[PDB]
Amino acid sequence: VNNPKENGPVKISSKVNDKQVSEFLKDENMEKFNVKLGTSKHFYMFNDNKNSVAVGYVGCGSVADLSEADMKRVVLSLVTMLHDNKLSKLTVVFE
Amino acid sequence: SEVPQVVSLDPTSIPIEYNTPIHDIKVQVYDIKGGCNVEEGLTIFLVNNPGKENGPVKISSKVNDKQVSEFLKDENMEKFNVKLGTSKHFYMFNDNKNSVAVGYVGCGSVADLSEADMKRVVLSLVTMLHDNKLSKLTVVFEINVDKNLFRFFLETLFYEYMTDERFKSTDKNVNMEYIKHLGVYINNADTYKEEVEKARVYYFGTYYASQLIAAPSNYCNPVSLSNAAVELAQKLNLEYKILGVKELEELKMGAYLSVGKGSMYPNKFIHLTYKSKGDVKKKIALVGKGITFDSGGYNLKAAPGSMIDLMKFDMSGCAAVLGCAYCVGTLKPENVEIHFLSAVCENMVSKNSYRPGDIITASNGKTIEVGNTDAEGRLTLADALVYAEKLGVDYIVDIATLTGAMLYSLGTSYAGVFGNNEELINKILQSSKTSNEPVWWLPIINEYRATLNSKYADINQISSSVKASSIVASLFLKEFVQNTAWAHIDIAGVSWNFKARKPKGFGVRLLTEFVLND
Amino acid sequence: SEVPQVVSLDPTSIPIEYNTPIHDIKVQVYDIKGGCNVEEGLTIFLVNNPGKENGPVKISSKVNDKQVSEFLKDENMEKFNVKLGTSKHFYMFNDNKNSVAVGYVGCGSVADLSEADMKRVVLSLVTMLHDNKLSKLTVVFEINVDKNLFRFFLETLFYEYMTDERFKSTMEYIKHLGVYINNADTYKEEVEKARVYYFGTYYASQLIAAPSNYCNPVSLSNAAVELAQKLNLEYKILGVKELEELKMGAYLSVGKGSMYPNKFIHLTYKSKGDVKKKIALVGKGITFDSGGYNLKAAPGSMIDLMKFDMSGCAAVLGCAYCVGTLKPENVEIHFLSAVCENMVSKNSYRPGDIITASNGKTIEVGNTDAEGRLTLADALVYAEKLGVDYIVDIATLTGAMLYSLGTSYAGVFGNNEELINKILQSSKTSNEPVWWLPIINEYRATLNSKYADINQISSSVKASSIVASLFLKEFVQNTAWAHIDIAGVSWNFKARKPKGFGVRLLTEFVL
Amino acid sequence: ASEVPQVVSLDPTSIPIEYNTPIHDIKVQVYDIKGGCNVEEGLTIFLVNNPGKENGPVKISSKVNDKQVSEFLKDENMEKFNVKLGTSKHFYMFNDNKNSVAVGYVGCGSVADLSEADMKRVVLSLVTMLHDNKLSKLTVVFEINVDKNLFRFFLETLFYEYMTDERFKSTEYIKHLGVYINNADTYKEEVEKARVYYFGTYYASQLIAAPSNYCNPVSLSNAAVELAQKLNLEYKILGVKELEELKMGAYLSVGKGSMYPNKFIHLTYKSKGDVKKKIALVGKGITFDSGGYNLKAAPGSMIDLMKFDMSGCAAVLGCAYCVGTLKPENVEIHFLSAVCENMVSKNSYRPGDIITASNGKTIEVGNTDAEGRLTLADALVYAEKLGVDYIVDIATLTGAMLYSLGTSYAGVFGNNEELINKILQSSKTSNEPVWWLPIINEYRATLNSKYADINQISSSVKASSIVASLFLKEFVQNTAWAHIDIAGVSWNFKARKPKGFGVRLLTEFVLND
Ligand SMILES: CC(C)(C)OC(=O)N[C@H](C(=O)NO)c1ccc(-n2cccn2)cc1
Ligand SMILES: CC(C)(C)OC(=O)N[C@H](C(=O)NO)c1ccc(-n2cccn2)cc1
Ligand SMILES: CC(C)(C)OC(=O)N[C@H](C(=O)NO)c1ccc(-n2cccn2)cc1
Ligand SMILES: [Zn+2]
Ligand SMILES: [Zn+2]
Ligand SMILES: [Zn+2]
Ligand SMILES: [Zn+2]
Ligand SMILES: [Zn+2]
Ligand SMILES: [Zn+2]
Repeated sequence: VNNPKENGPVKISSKVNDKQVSEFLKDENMEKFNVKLGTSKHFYMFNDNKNSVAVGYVGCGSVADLSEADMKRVVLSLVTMLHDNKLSKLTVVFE
Repeated sequence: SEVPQVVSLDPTSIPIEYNTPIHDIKVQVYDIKGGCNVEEGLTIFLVNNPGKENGPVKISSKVNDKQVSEFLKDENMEKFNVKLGTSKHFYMFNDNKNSVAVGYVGCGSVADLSEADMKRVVLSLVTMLHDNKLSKLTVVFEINVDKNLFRFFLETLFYEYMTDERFKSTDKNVNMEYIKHLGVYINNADTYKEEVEKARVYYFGTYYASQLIAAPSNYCNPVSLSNAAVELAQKLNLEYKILGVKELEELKMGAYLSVGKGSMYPNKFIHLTYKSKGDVKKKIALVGKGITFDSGGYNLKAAPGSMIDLMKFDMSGCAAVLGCAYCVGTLKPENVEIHFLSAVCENMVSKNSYRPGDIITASNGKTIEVGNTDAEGRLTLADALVYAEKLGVDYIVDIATLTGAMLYSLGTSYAGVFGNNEELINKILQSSKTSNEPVWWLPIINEYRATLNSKYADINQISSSVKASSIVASLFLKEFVQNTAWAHIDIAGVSWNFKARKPKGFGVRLLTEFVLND
Repeated sequence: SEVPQVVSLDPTSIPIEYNTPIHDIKVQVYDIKGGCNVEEGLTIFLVNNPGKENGPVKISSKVNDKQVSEFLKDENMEKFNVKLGTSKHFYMFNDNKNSVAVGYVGCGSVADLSEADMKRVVLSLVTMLHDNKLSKLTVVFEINVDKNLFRFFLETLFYEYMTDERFKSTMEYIKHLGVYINNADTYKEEVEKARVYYFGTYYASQLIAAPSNYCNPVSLSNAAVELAQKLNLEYKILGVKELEELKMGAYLSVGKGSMYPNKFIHLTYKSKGDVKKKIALVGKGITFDSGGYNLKAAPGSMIDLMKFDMSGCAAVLGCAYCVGTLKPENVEIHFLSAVCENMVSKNSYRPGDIITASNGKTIEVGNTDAEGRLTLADALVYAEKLGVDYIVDIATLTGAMLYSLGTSYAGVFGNNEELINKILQSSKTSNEPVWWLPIINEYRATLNSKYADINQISSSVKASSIVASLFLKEFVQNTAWAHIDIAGVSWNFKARKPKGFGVRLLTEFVL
Repeated sequence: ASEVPQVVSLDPTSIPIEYNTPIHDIKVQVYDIKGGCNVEEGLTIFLVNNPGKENGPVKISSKVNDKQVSEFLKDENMEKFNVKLGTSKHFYMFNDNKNSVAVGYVGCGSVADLSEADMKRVVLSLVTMLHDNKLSKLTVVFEINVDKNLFRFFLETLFYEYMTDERFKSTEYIKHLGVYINNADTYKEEVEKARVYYFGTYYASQLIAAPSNYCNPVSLSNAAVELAQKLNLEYKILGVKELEELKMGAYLSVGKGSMYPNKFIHLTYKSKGDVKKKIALVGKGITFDSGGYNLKAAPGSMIDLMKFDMSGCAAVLGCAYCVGTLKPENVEIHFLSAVCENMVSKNSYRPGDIITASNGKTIEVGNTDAEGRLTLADALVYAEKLGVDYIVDIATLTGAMLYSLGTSYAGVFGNNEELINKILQSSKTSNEPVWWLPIINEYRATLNSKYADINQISSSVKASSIVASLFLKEFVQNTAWAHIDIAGVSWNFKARKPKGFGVRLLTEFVLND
C-alpha cells in the first residue's frame, strides 16, 4: 500500500472474501498505521473458518511510481517477516 | 548570565523539555493472581521458557475473558517461540464482541535476565509502540524479576519510548501519538508499586542529562549550561552558586581558566548544594567534566577517527551530575549533604587560547606543563577536585568522558572506575549493580607516575611514552586529592550510543543510587 | 563597503584591470579569396593533412607575393609535416625587397579539429608570440572551422596571450591581428563576441587568481558593485543586519569565524522588452576555505588553493559582464552570490552545531568544511523567492569531481530534464565541457538527522558530489534547478592559473 | 628432533641455549642483621630509606665490625646523601686489615613498604654497580622491611638483571652473595627457589630474544624436546601429517605460507603420586608475526619486535623447567603450544578465507594478523580433549593491552571466577602483576559471521582484547579456562629485552593449586 500524502495512513481498497479479516482491514483499524516506505505490521487472527491466519501490509511511500530502490526496500521488509515466521504460504496483494 | 552572540540568530538558551509525554502517563499496577482484563490498546505478555531454548510460548496468567483465554490456549501459542527479543501481534474479539490487540515479547530460555537482556526486551516492546496509535499499554509479567530490574524496566521503557524533537523544524513527526495509560500485571504487585514513581524520576534525570548532551554546542555553552543549572536548582529549591571569571581568578584556578581562554564564552563554575533536614552523616561532592565543545585546542582533533563532530558530549559528566541533582533534590534523601560541581568551559582555537608547552599554576599551587591542549579535561578537573576537597567532604567522585582509550579497554558498555580508596570503589560498584549501569574497576598503576615528571614544572599534563591514557590521566588527577576518599569514573566510551545515535545519560542513576544507598 | 584591516599594510581592494592589452589589438578579418598579403609582422599558416598522419605541409591559399609564393612552394614545404602542435618560422624577402617573417602551425591529420586540438594549436601559436617582439600577427586559416570554433580560437588565443601582472613588483603585445579565412563575412560578427567572452572569462580569472587577502567578502562585493556600475545592472548588497532579517542562519553560520562581515551580492539585468524567461544564477562565494574547525590539514587537502573557492561567484560575475555588454532581449537575470569566509576562530561555528535555514529547515553540521552547500542553501531559498523560471548554481563544492570527471569536464546535477539539456548544449556551443551526473535518491536516507530536520553530510556514502546535490535539492521547492560542480575544472594545475570556467557556458545559456 | 630447513648454508639450524649460567655459580649466604655486619671482601651495599622525610638524608643503623668502615658510615658523612628511590653512592677504601673494600647504599625512598616496581628500581641501581665492578663478593644489607615473597623477588630480579645474554655477541661475575636481614633463618629457604625461578624466567628470555631465523617452529620444538629430556618429562611433537588427522585447520592455515612446518608441542609432567588436579598450560607460539597479507606496515606496528610472538610458549616452557625441577606432587601438567610462522607467500592464507577447526567450527578470517587466536583455538580444543581440570593459556594476543593496562600489568580473562582468583593469587606471590578484565557477552554478536559459524575478528567493536577472549571462549565447551594477554608486558621496551613474563606466575599457580 501507498498514499499519494507523505507518511499517510494505510487504506485497503481490495475486497476480502472473509468477514473476520475484512473487519481487521477496516479503515479505522488500518488508519492507525502509516505508509512510510518500508514500514510494516502483521497480525495473527482467526478467519471465518476459525483457521489461523496472519495479515499485514508493507508501506510503499507517497510516490505512485516505485523505483528499483524503492521496491528493494519493500521486498526486504517482506523477507523479514518470512524469516521470522514459519509459514506454509505467502500472499501478496498489489495495491 | 547573558549569552554572547556573533549574529542575532545565535541561540541564547538551551531548549529544555520538562513536561514530557511520559509524565502524562497514568500508570496502574495490578496483582496477576487476580486475572488480566483486556479491553483497550495493546496487551503484551512477557514470556519465557526456562531450559528449552527457542521454546514454545505458554501463557500462564489467568485471563478474565473467555474468548481471549481460548485464543491464548497452548495449542494456539505453540507455533510461536520465546526467543529473546522475539515478538508477535494478535488481533481478536473479546467476550463483548469488541476488538482487542494482544501480543508477546520473547524473554529467552534463561530465568534470570541481565541488564543487556532486559534492554533487548524493552526495545522489542518499543517497536510495537512505534508506528501504532495506541491509547493504552498493558504489560503482563510472566517472568520473575526483582524490584531493581522492574524499576530498570520502566526507566528503559520511558527513555526509549521518548523522542527528542526539540530541534525538529519541518521534519517533526505527524504520527507522534503517545499512550496515556500504562497497566502492569505482576506477582506480589504491592512490593513493586513503590518502584513506579522512582522509575519516573530516574527516567527524567537520565533524559534531562540526555537533553543537555544532545543539545549542540551553539545552544549548549558554558553560560547557557550554567543558566540551566540555576533554573533547575530554583525548581528544586537547592542552594546554588555560579562562579564567574573574576571569582575564579581570586581562587587561583589557573588550570581551569587556561583551558577556556580561547572561548568567546566566559568560564562558569557550577555549584549546587543539597542539604537534608536532619543530622548530616555523609557529605558528598559530585564533580562532572563540563566541556561544552572539545575542538582539541591547538592540538586540534584533525586525525582520522577523532570524531570531532561528536565532541558536544564532552559535558556528559556535568550532565550526569546535574541529572543526579534532579533525582536527589526530588527524592530528598536524609542524613546526606551533596555538592554538585562542574567547571564548565569551551576548548577552542583562538589567538587567546593556551598553547602546547604552556606552564600553568593550579589553585593548590602545583605548576603543570601542558603537553597537549586536547587533554584539557584533567586540567579542569584538577582545579575542581581542589575546590571539592576545600568543602571538607567525605567522598569526592568525578565523572567524565576523559580518555578515548576507554573504547579499547572496556568498550561501549562498561564504564571504568578509578580511585584512591578501596571502600569508595566498592560503593560505586555496588551502586552500579543496583542502578544497572555497568562499571568495571581499573587499576591506578603507580609505576607510570614517573612519566608525569616534568623537567621544569612540578608535573606533566600527559605522558610522552605510556599509551595507557586512562591510567595516566587518573594518576594526574590523584595528585590533586591530598587527604580525601576519591573515585573517578571514565564514561568516555559508554556516554554516546553510536548505534542509536543518541546519548545514554549514563551515570545519573549510578550516582543517585550511590547517594541514596549511602 | 569599507574593508576591515589588521595592519595598515593590509589591502583594501581587489586590483582589477579592465582595459587590457588584448582590447588594444585591432582585429581585421579578410576573405581568403583574393590572396594573402604578408610583408608586415609575423605570418602564420594553419595547415593540416587529411588522411596522412605526419604528412607533408601543403599551402593551399593563393599568396599575393612572388617571392613568398616561390618560397612557399610545395617542393620546399614537403620536408615539413602537419603533426599537431608543430610550428616553424621562415625568413625571406618580399615583392618590395623587404624582409618578412612567415611560418606555420600543424593542425594534424584530422579534417575536423576538436576543441582540445584547437586549444593545442593556440598554445603553439602563442608560444611564437611570447619570445618575439611583433607588432602584427597574421593567421591564415587553411583548415575548416565553423563560427563557434572560430570564436573559440580567438577567445582561447586572447586568454592565453594575456598575462596577469597585478601582483608583480620585481611587455610588448601585438597591436594588430589579421585573419585570413574563407567566408570571412560570416565570421566577422564572432570577433567582438570573442572579445567580450574573453574578458568575461579573464575578469573571473583575475578575481579567482586574486589571493584571499586581496579578495575578501567586503572587497569582492565592492568589486561587484563597481562592475554593476560600469554596466547598468540594478544592485543591492545585503549586510549582516538584512541577512538576520531574512533569517539566513545557514549562510551566516559559515561566516561567524571571519573578520569580514558576510556580503550577499545581488545584480540584476532586465531587458527593455516583454520578459520571457527569468533566470537566477547562483555562485558559491567563499573567498577562502580554511575548512573551519574541520581544518584542511589532511594530505591532499590543498589548502593553499582554497582562494579559488569563489570560482562560482567569479563565473557568475563574468557572465554578468557578457550579458550586460551584449544586452540580450526577453530575459531577466539575477546574479546571486552568498559571499563569506570560512575561518578558525573563537567565534567560528562548530561540528555538531544545529543551524536554521531561511526556509525553516534545521541543519546538523557534521563537517565545517562542507560550508559551500550551507551557503548555497540560503542562496537557493533567496533565489526561489524571486519567482524565477530557472535556477542554476555553479560551485567548487566537492573534490570528488577529480575522481569522477577529472580536470576537463564539469559535472551537472538537477531536478529538471529540460534545464539539464539546455546546459549540455550550452556546454557544446560554449566549448566548456560538461557531463550529466545522476541525483541518486537512494542515498537520500543518509541525510536523515536524529535531531535536526536534515544532515549536512553523509557518514557512509562516499559519492560526495551526489550527496551534496541531494542536500541542495532540499532547498528548491518547486522550480527548475541545475547544479554545476566545477571543483575539478576551475583551476588549471599545469598552467598554475584559473580557467575562469563557467562564464561562456552560462552566457551561452542566457543567449 | 627434526631437521631444520635452510635457504642458505649460513642459516642457523638450532637455538643457542645457555643452561649453566654464572648465577648458578654464586654462593649465597644469609645472615641475621641483629648480629652486626662484617666488611671484608667485595662490595657492601646498604638498603636504606627515610619514612616521612621524602628525599631524606641517609642514615646507617647497623653496627659494622670494622673501624675504618664505621667512620665512613657515621651520620655526619652519610647525611650528605639522600634516600631518593634509585639513588646510589659507593666508595673504595681500606678496611682494618688494609684490604680494599667498596661500601655504599641504594635509596629506597620515604615509603616503608616497597612495591614490586619499586624493588625493581632498587635492583637496577644495584646491578649498575655490579656491571662496573670486578668484585668477588657482593653484600646487601636490608635496613628496610620486606616479606618472604618480596625477598625472593629481590633475588630473582637480581639474578635475572645481573645476567647478560651474549649468545650472538662476538666480532667478571661475583662468586659470593651475602645478605644481612632480620629473621634470616626464615628467608633462607627462599634462596634456592629464587635460583630456579630465575632460570625459568631467563630460559624463556633466551627463547624470546632469539631471532626468528634462529628460533623457528622446528628449532623451537627441538629445544622443547631437549628440555624435556634433561628434566625427564614425557614429550610429543606432532607434525603436519598428525595435525591433518586431528583436523586442526585453524592452526594449519596460519603456517601455510611458511617454509617451516608446523610443530605442536606436548610436554607432560606427572607426579609420582596419585594424580589429583590435571592442568593444561597453553602458550601462543608464533616464531615470527609479519601479519600475513594483512602485513604489519602501519606506523607503530613494531614488526621488528614480532620475534617475541612466541612469548607465551616460552613462558610455558619456562614453567616446565621450574615444575620439572621442583617436582610437585599430586599433579599432572600438560605443556602445550601450537608453533608456526605467519609469513607472506603464494601458499599463505588469505583475508576472507573460511577455515575449519578441530571441533568442527568454521571460521571466517577477516585479518591474517589475528593469527594467534586461530592457533590457540585448535590448541584449546586439543587441551580439553585431554580431560583436564584447568586450562590456562598465555599469549601476546592484542596490542590494545598497551592502551588498557600498559606495559606493567598483564590482562586476565576467563569463564570461571575461581580459576581467575587463583591466577590473581598467583600474581601476588609471584610478583608478576595481573589485572582481571571482563568478558562482555554483549559484544559476542559482533562475531556472528554471515557465511561461517563465527567471525575471527570484529569489524566495529574496538574492544579487541575482549573480542578475542569471546573468540577463544567458543573453543572451550565445559572446562574451567583462563586467558592471560601479555602483549603489553612481554617486552621491556626501555631495557631493550624480554621479561620472560608468566613463568613465575604459572609456576606459583601449579605449586599453590
Ligand atoms: C591525552 C590524550 C591525547 C592521550 O588523549 C586524548 O586527548 N583524549 C581525547 C580528549 O580530548 N580527552 O579530553 C579524547 C577523549 C575522548 C574521546 N572519545 C571518543 C569517543 C569517545 N570518547 C576521544 C578523544
Ligand atoms: C565534506 C566532503 C568530504 C563531502 O566534501 C568536501 O570536503 N569538499 C571540500 C570543501 O571544502 N567543500 O566546501 C572540497 C575538497 C576538495 C576540493 N577540491 C580539491 C581540488 C579541487 N577542489 C573542493 C572542495
Ligand atoms: C585489532 C587486531 C586484531 C587487528 O590486532 C590485534 O588486536 N592484535 C595484533 C595481533 O593480533 N597480532 O598477532 C597485535 C598484537 C600485539 C601487538 N603488539 C605490539 C606490541 C606489543 N604487542 C600488536 C598487534
Ligand atoms: Zn580534549
Ligand atoms: Zn575533552
Ligand atoms: Zn570547504
Ligand atoms: Zn568550499
Ligand atoms: Zn598478528
Ligand atoms: Zn601474533
